[PDB]
Amino acid sequence: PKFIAVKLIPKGPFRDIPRADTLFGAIGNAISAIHGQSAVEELVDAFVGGARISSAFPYSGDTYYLPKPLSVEPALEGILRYTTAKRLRKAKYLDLKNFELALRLRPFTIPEEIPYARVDVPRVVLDRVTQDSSIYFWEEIRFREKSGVYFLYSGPREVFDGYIAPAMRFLGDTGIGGKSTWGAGLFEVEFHEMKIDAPGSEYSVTLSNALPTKTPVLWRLLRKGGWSFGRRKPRMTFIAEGSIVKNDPGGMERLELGLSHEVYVYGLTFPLGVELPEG
Amino acid sequence: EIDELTALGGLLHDIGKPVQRAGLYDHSTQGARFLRDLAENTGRAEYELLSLFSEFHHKGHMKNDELMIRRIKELSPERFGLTMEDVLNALWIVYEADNLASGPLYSVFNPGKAYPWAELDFEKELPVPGDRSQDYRELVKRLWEELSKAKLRSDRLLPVLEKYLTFVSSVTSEGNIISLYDHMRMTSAIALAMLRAGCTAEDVRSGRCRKEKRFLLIEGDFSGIQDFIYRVSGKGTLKYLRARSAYLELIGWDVVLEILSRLGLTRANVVFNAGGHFMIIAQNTPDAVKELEEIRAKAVEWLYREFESDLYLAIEWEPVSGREFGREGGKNLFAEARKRLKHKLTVRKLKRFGEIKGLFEHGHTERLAECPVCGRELPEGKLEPSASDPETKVCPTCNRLVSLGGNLPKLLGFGRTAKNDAGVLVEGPFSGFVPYLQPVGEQILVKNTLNPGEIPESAQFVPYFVADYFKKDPKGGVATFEELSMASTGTRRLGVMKGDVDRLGEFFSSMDSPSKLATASRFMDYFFKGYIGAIIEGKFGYIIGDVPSLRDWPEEPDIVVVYAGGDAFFIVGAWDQIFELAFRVRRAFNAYTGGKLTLSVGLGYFDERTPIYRMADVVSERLDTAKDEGRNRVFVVGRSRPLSYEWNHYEELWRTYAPRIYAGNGRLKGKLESKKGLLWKLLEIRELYVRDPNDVRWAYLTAYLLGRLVGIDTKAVERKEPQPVYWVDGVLKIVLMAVRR
Amino acid sequence: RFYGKIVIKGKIKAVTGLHIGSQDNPVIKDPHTGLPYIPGSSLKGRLRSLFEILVNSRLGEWREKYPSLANYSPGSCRPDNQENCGKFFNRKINRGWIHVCPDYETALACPVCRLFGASGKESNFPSRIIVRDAFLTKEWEEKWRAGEAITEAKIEVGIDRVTSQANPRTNERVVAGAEFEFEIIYNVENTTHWRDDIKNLLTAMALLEDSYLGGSGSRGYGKVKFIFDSFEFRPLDYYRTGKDEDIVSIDAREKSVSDILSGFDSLFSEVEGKL
RNA sequence: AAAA
Ligand SMILES: [Zn+2]
Ligand SMILES: [Zn+2]
Repeated sequence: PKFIAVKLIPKGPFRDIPRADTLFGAIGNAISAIHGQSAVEELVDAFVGGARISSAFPYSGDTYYLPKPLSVEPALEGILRYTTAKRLRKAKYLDLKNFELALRLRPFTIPEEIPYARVDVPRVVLDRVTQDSSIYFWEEIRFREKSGVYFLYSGPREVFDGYIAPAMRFLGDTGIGGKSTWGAGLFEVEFHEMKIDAPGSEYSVTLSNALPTKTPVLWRLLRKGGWSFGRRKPRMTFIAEGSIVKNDPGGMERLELGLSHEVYVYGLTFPLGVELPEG
Repeated sequence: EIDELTALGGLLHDIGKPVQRAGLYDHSTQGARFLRDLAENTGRAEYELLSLFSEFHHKGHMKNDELMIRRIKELSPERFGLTMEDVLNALWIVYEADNLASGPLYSVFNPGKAYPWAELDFEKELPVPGDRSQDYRELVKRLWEELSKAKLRSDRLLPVLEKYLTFVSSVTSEGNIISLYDHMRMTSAIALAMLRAGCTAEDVRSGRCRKEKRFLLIEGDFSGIQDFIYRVSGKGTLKYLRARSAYLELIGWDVVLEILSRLGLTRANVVFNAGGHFMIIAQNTPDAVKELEEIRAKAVEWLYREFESDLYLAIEWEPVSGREFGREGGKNLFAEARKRLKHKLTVRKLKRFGEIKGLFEHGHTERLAECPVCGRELPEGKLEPSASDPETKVCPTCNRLVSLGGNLPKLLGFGRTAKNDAGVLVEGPFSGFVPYLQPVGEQILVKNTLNPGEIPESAQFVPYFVADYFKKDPKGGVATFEELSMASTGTRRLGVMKGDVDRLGEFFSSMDSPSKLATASRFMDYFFKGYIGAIIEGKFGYIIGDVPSLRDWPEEPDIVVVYAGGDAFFIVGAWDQIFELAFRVRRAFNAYTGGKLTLSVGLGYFDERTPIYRMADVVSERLDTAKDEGRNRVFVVGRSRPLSYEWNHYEELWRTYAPRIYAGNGRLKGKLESKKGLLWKLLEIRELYVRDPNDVRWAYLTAYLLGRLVGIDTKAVERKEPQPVYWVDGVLKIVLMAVRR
Repeated sequence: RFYGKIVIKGKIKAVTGLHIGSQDNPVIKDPHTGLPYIPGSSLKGRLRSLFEILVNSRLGEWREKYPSLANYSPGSCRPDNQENCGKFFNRKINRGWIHVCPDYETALACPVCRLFGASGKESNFPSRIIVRDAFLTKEWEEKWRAGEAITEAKIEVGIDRVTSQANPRTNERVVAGAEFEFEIIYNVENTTHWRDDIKNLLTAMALLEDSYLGGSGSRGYGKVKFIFDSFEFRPLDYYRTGKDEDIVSIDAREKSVSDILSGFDSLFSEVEGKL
């Protein structure tokens, strides 16, 4: 487990911490604008055969968070306080050092700070003759000073070097989702390496939205849809991140949607090894 | 029938205890004279056979197996069709039921304090724990009248016995905190579970039902309620939310009643149904586990098909034996068999819809859409136009709840019927519900009362309680957020209080029998179901007394209870009558408990026309904020810091800082009028403290501004706790919001 | 298609106090630090409103350059409450009336919605500028760390016309003289439209020099002032290879009136040689 | 999610 880590140093507020389903859609729309139609299909074939990306997770100044495995909920008592056991079950994102602890079913600590805030700003709509207003509210993810968001990449390097690294320079100047004409999804991209110490077992947590091909072990269900060139995507049951499959490669699904081209929904897994309890 | 004679015999065998404390007539023969005397007049010989269960329990007369025989020949088993085998078996079964269910009413919270005797009507005399042989005589007289009048059907006696025997202790001993109602309720529950398991008197005498996995705990729990009831956009009235909180209650009671009516059980088996989380006791036969699995697989599919992965019911069961209802050694066996089921609940909540098996497939129908009130997914139509604004399409089960929110005050109950009938408003997973206006079905749920009036003697009575105080509008219905925000002191806002009992699972994991758990769960239930509306009526001021109040408490306050349940509530209303109500409910929960349990409250003051998902996620976040700090707190108002308060801390502040600046009913003191700017600019001097707590400039500026709080103390700087200028935001800011802003 | 992205950078100078508000009236501020900022929507919609009024004046004189302004009469649709009956401000969002075109192929020829974006039904022409959010220049964070006041508190009053009774309120205004740092990213989607789009965007900016930006503007709370640093073209090949191919025009000391005529024949001669 |  040596992964490339893409860091998205934010220039403004995001609309949401991007799922893998809206990272892959953004990459496909970048590739279709800087390369062409016939190079999105080679991207899709590279992700079918090889590579996988994960969801975006928050970072805050050289500490990188990863989602909590669901493998710790059924045997959180055997790890061990009732206040600690409850706060240790509520929490969503573990630190990289703790996350590698909890993959082996060891006692771990939750971070005492979230790297962003869901704030809703009031906006207004004024008619041009009478300046007569109308409020609506708008939610967004407002980050701290050194904090931001990142995701991980496995697979070969010519796919990263020909597809994902140009896609990230394109999407820095047209954002990842949301009101990107208000300067919302925009960022500066920079790449590092991350290494993850992971136990080699039969079970794997998925760091991206799964959409499985068989029933997993422990899961946390997540309906979402999308919007593809104006057309509404039907709601799909992804598995949320941090969920335990065994040997389940996931699967992308092609949609119809009445367009000039097929629309793939990225339903692949991102496996890290995990140690389970007896169930 | 033996299967109802057993439950009635286990329900009327310790009825000889109030007639013996009264001193009318050996504790059992002097309790069987009651049933024997009642059997002749106003009734039949039905009551005559039920004196066997009082003569022959507690090891007083069931010796040698012959004194039963002359008396049971002296009565007629053939007139009721019972066998000499059957009723002689039912005596032993009721005896072991009482055995392995058992082991002034002292309070379950502080066992050092007792209860005065009362009836249970939620309209007078809040049973605060405190510190006569004729009051029992009046109890027995008024019980004799009711036991004369009522039907002998066991859904007709369980409303009677908890009117009267709730605050009566079962065994008169020191520190006994088990009600007599609940002792007899659980004795009957275990008796019918032994009979439906099929065990008999030779297994009773030979010591076989104990130490054999023969009982079955069923426990079920709703997951995802906060995204079911409060994920609602700006379309959707208050009456719509107040119909969401009574549609989830109807789903829950529907599932419980099919488990009872399909497993052949009575309502004595339900240990509790508080909070969307029920627990019942059942038999362990292999032709019952199959029925439970059918109930689970049908309820879960109706939940998936109706509310797509939004609400979920996690039903599990666990085989126990009779020896695990009590205490063996210093090892708690009921609280270990209950942690073996909580793990199955927890690991079943992580397989969130595994019963469906078509859940992860993609084969979608064409041309979906989305309701604007709740975000659903309805294909190419089936959206029905609303009757509020007929231009906007909504899903049909939002129309079914707008039309139910219209019929909230007019409602005496519900009738639970087969799903495709007339009058059916809303559907449960197994039944349709038709409201019971100003008498249809086989099962009539009747709210907030214990007396069946218009109900057929062929229908099942199920009494349920719901805290449903509301300010009524100029019409006869429910107020909206607009009428609530208008009628408040100060400016126009809306005060939305959540807030629940802290660390209660540790409290319920300490009970070492079901008879004790049933009492503790019923009292914690009845505080929020019943004794929270009696507060908002304006009672119990002898116990409540001094509270932070902006105005004299009105005759008819404007507060709408959205939910009030097992430990929590969610209450809206006039945003500066909600403020007095939070501290008033705290001061009454301190008194209802012995002081042993606490509650947190997150508060929010919203503009009246605000979406309800955000209006709920502000208060639900401020409850976690006021809860992870100290678990005895109150989030009084939003505040800035470098956030909540303790209760007694605020009520010690408000004795001091408030009565020197605030006169009453939204008016400041004399000569501090025309000095309103003195109250805001002090919050400027309060805000040089959050900018730097280390700079000491805020002392002489207060001394200057009061010359035109003032001094520091190392009592704060002994451990770096914040200064007294920091504990004045939530005391000045209320008085500013409720005087002319 | 796509041919590159023109990035316009510079500074805003709040010459008079700047007030936006956050629902005794606060100004909007970053929830973590606490400094103010100018939103991207509050800047973009003010630019769009100014250019809407300018276009509504010129629905007779631009019908040959821009078609589909022939489908509109100058006015508004508030009295006759049918949307897109034929007046210019044709769409009603909630209670107010905006000109937003109803289709793609009618908004490709309307100069407002070609640049600022339309919504329609089944169609949705997205925008073509990104008005990036504007934060204080690091000089004005250093002045914020010197303890200096970055906002003020201005007390105003209303006065009875006969008896001269004071009725005061307070507004929280940004200190006059402040500096924010803006960015506007235009997306070159069609190589014909680029000259007219950047000329219309600079026209919309120059109406904002003589108008205001949020808050009580006619009581003296606007007077924004654009101080450009540089433009960049960022071509299609730049996002492919990541070298330095982007033309950097330099206009470090130029105003938006000195930029529309002085540089448009001259500082864009290099960009028209690459299209 | 501290039995909503
Ligand atoms: Zn709906
Ligand atoms: Zn247009």
